[PDB]
Amino acid sequence: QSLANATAAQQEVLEASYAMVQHIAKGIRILEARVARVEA
Amino acid sequence: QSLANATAAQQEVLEASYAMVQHIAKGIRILEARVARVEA
Amino acid sequence: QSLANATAAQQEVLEASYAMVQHIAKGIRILEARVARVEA
Amino acid sequence: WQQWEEEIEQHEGNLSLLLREAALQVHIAQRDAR
Amino acid sequence: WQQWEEEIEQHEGNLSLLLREAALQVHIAQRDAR
Amino acid sequence: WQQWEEEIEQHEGNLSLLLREAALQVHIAQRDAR
Repeated sequence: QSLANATAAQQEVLEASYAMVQHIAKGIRILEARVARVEA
Repeated sequence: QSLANATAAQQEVLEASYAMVQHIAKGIRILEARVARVEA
Repeated sequence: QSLANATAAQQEVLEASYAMVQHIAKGIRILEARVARVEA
Repeated sequence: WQQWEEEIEQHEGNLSLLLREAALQVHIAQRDAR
Repeated sequence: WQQWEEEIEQHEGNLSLLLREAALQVHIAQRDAR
Repeated sequence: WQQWEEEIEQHEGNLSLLLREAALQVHIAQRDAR
């Protein structure tokens, strides 16, 4: 039981880390568009 | 058995998340080079 | 015992991945400030 | 950049699939332990 | 960008909280297995 | 930026090492459960 609980807790970390990484990717994309404008 | 299976499944997520994070780092590096050119 | 060991090993990966993601966020922020200067 | 974009989309698709499978397996283990 | 910043700070806060809870649960399981 | 680069390389090296050790431990647990 306690190891299953720990594994489930880690699963919540995996889901949240993925959501944060997606947000980070979004930030890079927002910034790349700004860089393309300055290059233009 | 089922908890070992779940742990192995999480291991695949860890390997893939690392590969995605590396790709994200690569993107930041590609963009920094472009920013350095515009600064120049 | 061995599954608890594996789970603990995965916990170290989760802690380190988070620290790396934070570093990546820091890099995007450093670069955004540089982009804002070029835009100015 | 287009290649970087195509590649990040592939990483995301595959990671989402692996996360879903892990979540399912975690549920099965939780149910077995209960 | 300000919105992106506010959002990344929320992600970080919540992820730090979840990491701490997972670490605690991992410790409990390790102690039980010993 | 150079410092940021040096630091990301250190994070990557250490994360790769931890991933390999976790994978090994996961294999051992899988074999024990079989």
